[PDB]
Amino acid sequence: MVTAHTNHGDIVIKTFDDKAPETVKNFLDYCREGFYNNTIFHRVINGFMIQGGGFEPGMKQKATKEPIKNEANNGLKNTRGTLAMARTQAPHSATAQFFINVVDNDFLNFSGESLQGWGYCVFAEVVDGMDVVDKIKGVATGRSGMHQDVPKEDVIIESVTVSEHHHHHH
Repeated sequence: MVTAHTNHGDIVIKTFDDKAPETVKNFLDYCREGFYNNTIFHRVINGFMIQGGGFEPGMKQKATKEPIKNEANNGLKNTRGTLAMARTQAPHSATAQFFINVVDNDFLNFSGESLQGWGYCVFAEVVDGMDVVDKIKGVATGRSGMHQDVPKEDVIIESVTVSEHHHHHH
């Protein structure tokens, strides 16, 4: 279980270890190293998704490790409350940036291995704190650097904690 502790409250997340094993391992290594600590939701689009995991306040892009394989062909869908990996044009280019779907975004789902078919790999889902996600998705945005849709007031991920203990999210 992973918890993103934001300045607006906690987002509790369950990982799909069996269906996105290398994607989950990559994410939880970033979490454990403190990489998402003092980072922001830098791209917030109401009725679509909220995206973070790459930038400190003031839009300083954090250095990342080498990218991972795209595990999007795993049967998992970009439904409301899922987490998926952000990437650039090449399929195997995801590093640390991720996003929370705030509606079903079927057009993000794998449909094939052409550049245009690959889609975005789902690897986890919010199990508590969708109220916190719905607060974030509605905030005022503007341009910062080359980035569109950056909240005017920083939405800060203060820390992320990982637990492997028994839990009641069944």
